[PDB]
Amino acid sequence: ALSDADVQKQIKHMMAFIEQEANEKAEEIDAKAEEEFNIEKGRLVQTQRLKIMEYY
Amino acid sequence: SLAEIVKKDDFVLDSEYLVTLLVVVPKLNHNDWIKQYETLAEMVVPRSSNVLSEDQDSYLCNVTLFKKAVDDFRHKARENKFIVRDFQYNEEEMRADKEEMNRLSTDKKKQFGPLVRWLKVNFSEAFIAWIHIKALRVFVESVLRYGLPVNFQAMLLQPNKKSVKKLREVLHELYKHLDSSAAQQEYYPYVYYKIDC
Amino acid sequence: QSQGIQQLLQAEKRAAEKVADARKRKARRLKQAKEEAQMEVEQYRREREQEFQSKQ
Repeated sequence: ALSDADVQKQIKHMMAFIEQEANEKAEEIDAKAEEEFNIEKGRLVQTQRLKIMEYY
Repeated sequence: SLAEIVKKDDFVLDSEYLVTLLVVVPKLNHNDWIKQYETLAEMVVPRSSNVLSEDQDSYLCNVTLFKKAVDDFRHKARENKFIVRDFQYNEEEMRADKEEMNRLSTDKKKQFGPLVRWLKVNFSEAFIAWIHIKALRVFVESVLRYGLPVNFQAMLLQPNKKSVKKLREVLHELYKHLDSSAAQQEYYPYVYYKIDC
Repeated sequence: QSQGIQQLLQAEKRAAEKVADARKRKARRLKQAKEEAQMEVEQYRREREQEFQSKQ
């Protein structure tokens, strides 16, 4: 009792919706990757730097 | 139970984003559901619906839809007077249940065979014991009633139909005149016990 | 059933790719973060060593 266009559009929406969620998660992941990058670099560089200073 | 109703082949398993709901639709709204369910929620997959089973009062149908729409579908289904069950297909649970059913059925019959053979034997033995113990009862009562020696005239009587009057008459005359007025439920000329068989 | 299945399979593929790719990037950025931090603190060490030697 529905035409091909009505359901076809809804199927297209469902798929795009899922792709959009995956895209948003990917963006969140890269932002966090940048945060973890900076966190690890800061922690490591300061820890080693401290060891160097105490050494000398 | 859906165990005998639902098949593995009715569901999309390990789906990324879909959930399957089961809806029991009144017969009068069967065709209505087939159409109406489409508009009960947003983000419904086209032509995914089907009929999973039928009954005389209602039909059982499955629907696959976005996880987040589970709440909306059920609500609108309630609004349209459909009963929607949240059933997550579980191959292991359904099989486990069928195995337990068959195992208990098998064990019940297996025990039954020997059960009843044993009981039939033990009950016969119990009946014989009933006979022996009451023959002793009658023995000692006969001794108590008459004294010694122990040679008494003991008979097992199988009455004739409607003969109980005559039987009482004949046994009364037979023994009453030989002993005393001292001895029914209490006083009978002989030892007498009823065998209920 | 086959239309909904193909659609959800496509949405699953794209979503999975999106998050797996961001996860991979996070891991890569963290390793990069460590190498750059290491290079800086090693340069710092060398310079402090030169000062040390000068001082001795």
